[PDB]
Amino acid sequence: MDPSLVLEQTIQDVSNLPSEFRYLLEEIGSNDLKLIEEKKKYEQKESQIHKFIRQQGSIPKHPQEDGLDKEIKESLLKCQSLQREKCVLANTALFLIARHLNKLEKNIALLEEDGVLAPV
Amino acid sequence: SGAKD
Amino acid sequence: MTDELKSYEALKAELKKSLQDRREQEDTFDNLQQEIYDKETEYFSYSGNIIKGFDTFSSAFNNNDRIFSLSSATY
Amino acid sequence: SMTQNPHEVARVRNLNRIIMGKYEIEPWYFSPYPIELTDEDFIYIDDFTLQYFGSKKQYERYRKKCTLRHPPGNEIYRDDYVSFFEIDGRKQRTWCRNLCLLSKLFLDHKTLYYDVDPFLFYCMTRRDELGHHLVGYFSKEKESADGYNVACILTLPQYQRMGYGKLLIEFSYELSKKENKVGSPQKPLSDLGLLSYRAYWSDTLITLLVEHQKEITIDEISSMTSMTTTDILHTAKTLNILRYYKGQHIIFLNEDILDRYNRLKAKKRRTIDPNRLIWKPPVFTASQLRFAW
Amino acid sequence: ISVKQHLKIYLPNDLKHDYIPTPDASMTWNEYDKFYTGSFQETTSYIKFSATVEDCCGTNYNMDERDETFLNEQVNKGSSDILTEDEFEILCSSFEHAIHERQPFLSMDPESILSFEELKPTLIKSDFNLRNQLNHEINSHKTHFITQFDPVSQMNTRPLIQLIEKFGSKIYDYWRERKIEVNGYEIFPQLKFERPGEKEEIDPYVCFRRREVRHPRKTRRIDILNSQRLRALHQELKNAKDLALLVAKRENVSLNWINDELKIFDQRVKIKNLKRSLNISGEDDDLINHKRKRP
Repeated sequence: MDPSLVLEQTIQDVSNLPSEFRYLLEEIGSNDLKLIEEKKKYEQKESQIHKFIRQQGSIPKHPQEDGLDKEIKESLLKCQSLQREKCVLANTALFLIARHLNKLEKNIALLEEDGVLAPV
Repeated sequence: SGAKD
Repeated sequence: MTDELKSYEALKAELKKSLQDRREQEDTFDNLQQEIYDKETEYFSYSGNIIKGFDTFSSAFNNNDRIFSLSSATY
Repeated sequence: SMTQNPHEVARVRNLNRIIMGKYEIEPWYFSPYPIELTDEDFIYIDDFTLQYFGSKKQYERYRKKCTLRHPPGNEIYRDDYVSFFEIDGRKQRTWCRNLCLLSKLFLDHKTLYYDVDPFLFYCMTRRDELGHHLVGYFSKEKESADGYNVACILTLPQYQRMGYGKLLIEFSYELSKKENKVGSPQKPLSDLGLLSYRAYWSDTLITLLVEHQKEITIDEISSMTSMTTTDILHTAKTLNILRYYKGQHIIFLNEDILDRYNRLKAKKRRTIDPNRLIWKPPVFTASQLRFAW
Repeated sequence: ISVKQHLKIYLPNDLKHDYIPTPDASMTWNEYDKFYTGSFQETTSYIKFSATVEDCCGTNYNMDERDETFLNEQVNKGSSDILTEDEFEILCSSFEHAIHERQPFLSMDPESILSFEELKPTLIKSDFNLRNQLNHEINSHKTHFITQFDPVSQMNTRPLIQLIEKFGSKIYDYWRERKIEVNGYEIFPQLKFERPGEKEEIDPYVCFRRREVRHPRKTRRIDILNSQRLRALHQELKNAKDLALLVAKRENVSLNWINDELKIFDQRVKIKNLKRSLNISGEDDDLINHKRKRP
């Protein structure tokens, strides 16, 4: 057990992690741009239904209610897939750093069980 | 050694 | 036909509960967005980070380096 | 694990026939795969993780669960034709071992005495709808004191005679040009690799000498092409470039040589684009230049 | 067309023009489209990756032809509850890990392998712990924790703790007999390695020897210097995990926000169709979007 060996091992295992966080976070931002533009594509079609109700109510039917509802549901469901992809990306960045943090915390505990490791 | 032989 | 009336009473109560969840999720979202920005300043302003790298044992923190906040188009 | 049969029969047998991905290949040389697999009709090689299989059912269960679709490393080069992945042997021990076991089937002088830790593996792939498909590679010592920019180089048999061998060589010297270091492949080259290297040496030389116009020096040729002075003069001897006429050394670019130059300029062979090489040389410390512990 | 006796040659072994041998053209595989199914979307930037093969392979155990016949013609022949192939591997993978821990020298006396009743306590104590921990920190609390290294087919698999009670005794008794046939050694072909401290030179199957040896410092003093820099790296990894957690939280609430919108919309259309059928008047405040304050 040697802190310089654990330090070498931890550095090498985390050497590409700063490059990986950028690759993941910029894939979330590129998908969040696709999300917002798709929000305008359904929030506008949803504004047409709500404006009709604000004047006449729900009992009267919008001239193209069945036509817009198919377009809102389709635009809303594709937004879900785009958001699920951003979740997976964010979870991997969390998973990688947490696993390396646990590996380091397990080695620190082993160094503390001996006399090798100095306190804080 | 050197990946060759 | 009374069953059709009870279903109308159940969906109204369920939609009020779904609208409440939408507001809570939207409300905690704004807290997290600001939380990320504040944690970037506290931590990034031995000198190893995720921004520069951990291997220091051998240039400034611009707002262009807030990769966590720039991962949301809202920011 | 330390669980190995001491009474297990050790007999040298080459593999009958391997199935790497979609292609059926026949091994030329012995590779120390598990002794149980050397007596099987077909061996399945996953063309993403290079994992070996003797049972088709296991290869099915593995394929249905394997999520890897590209060489485990950073992509340092990508054009509309091929991509290059840089893989550390100490970081990707499992993957690099499987690559060396696969490569030994077709490399006669390749040796697996030591582990893959001291080697850097640069793998050239072809992107597809399924993912990146490994087509060839060249290994490289982490810090070669002998100036060897290529340890072992191999283009997979199912992707032969497609110009991939010339891309590996060209990319190998491109890394040396970025490192600002001259290089030469490891000395015991195979018959196939020796021809490919003599082709690269002669082609890049005649292209340089013609377009240079100004007077050139041997040391300057080594600076622009990152070729060793030995490889340059040997290529200059293979061609009739260097002549000693009337008490002085000169370069002779006769018409027969200029005819090959004209063919090369009209030919549309694939080349490496240095502008698409986003790669800075790896920096290793004294502790990192050891086998993992 | 002179014939001083010449010989014609067909080329199962090719030639290229010392002469150089050339591999033959490689035939294609029939079931290739059956094994290799999926799509890899190319990213705009260059791929950044550092996970190992073990991270991307799934469960350690893989069923062979013999396990396939046993799963279908014994356990799932006419049983009420079917055992998934993925679940069958989870059981055996837990059996292999348990024996490797409790009986590392099973090859010494293979017949004395642990019984199922004796191994059951150890199977319970068996990165599932980390996966569930991150799932609680995100406050998702919904099914599984999904990453890039996870196929979608692993979600429909019952947990290991329940698989022991339902199919554990029947599967282990089969797996136990396999270990006996191999005399306590490895069931499936493994690579041959050099024993630590020993040197082997003759055996051709010994691969990837590592002869380097690190010796401890000739001192009992505490390495103050290399311990402070280790604590500093530990602090920066803690700060690293905090930001990655916040990002995973932000995208998760964004998923709950849209899952409400997708549900609220599906509820607003059902109400309107029911309001016109029941001729109920008004009530549309919840059916129209209002404007509140948002920074």
